[PDB]
Amino acid sequence: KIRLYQFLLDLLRSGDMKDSIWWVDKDKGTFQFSSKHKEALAHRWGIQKGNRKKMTYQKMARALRNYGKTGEVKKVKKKLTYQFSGEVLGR
DNA sequence: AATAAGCGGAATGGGG
DNA sequence: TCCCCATTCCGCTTA
Repeated sequence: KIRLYQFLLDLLRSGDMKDSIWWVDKDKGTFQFSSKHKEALAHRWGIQKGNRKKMTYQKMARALRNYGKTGEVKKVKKKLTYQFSGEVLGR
């Protein structure tokens, strides 16, 4: 099954939910969620995963925080903004 | 206060 | 057995 970070990178590459997520500095791998439209993207993640409950942005961000130690995605000190690792972007 | 983002410990669930 | 990769629940903190 797809991993969360790859789901997000795939969306940014396809442009399919441009009102929910976007690059801030694509060369650096920084991206940002929409305050008003992030829940539709969270819903899509949960449905893709076949999870029992409806996915929320809060639960999705709880999973995102677990990448901080291994490095795939780190939180940036800007509202709703994160950064992929060079390894993730190169692969 | 109302609203929202940010945090993470802990329990629970996936699929090996 | 026991790690993978989350999901779900809950309470607190910061803006």
